[PDB]
Amino acid sequence: KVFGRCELAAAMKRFGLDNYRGYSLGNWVCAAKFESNFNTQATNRNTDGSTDYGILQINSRWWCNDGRTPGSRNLCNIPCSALLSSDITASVNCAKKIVSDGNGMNAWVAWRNRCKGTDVQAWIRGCRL
Repeated sequence: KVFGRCELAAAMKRFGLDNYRGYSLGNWVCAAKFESNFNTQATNRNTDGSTDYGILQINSRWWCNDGRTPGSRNLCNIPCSALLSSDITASVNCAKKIVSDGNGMNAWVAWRNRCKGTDVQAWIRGCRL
C-alpha cells in the first residue's frame, strides 16, 4: 500500500508518534517519505546481508527476523514480512522501540541526511489532524 501524505500523517498521529520521544509528526512523515516513499512493501538489501523492510525501512540485523540474516537479534520480536503489511501497526510499534534505543531518529540515515534540521512541519501542512 502506498500511503498518501496526510493519510499516513493521521495514521501515525492515531498511533501516538506525534512528539513521541520529542519528535514531532513532521519528522516521522519525512522519514517515511525518504526511506520508502510511503510504500509499505519497500525492501532494500544492505551490503552486510541484512535487509530493510517497510515504510520505515527497519533492518533485519537487529529488529526483525527474516530467516536469512545470520546473527540477527529480532528485538521487536516479529517476522520481517509483518512490516510490509498495509496495516502499519507493527512498523510503528517497532519504530518506537528503535527511536528509544538511545540514538533517537539518527537510526534512520535518510532522516539524518534529509530531514534533520529542515522545516519538517511542511510535511504535515494542509492535513486535517
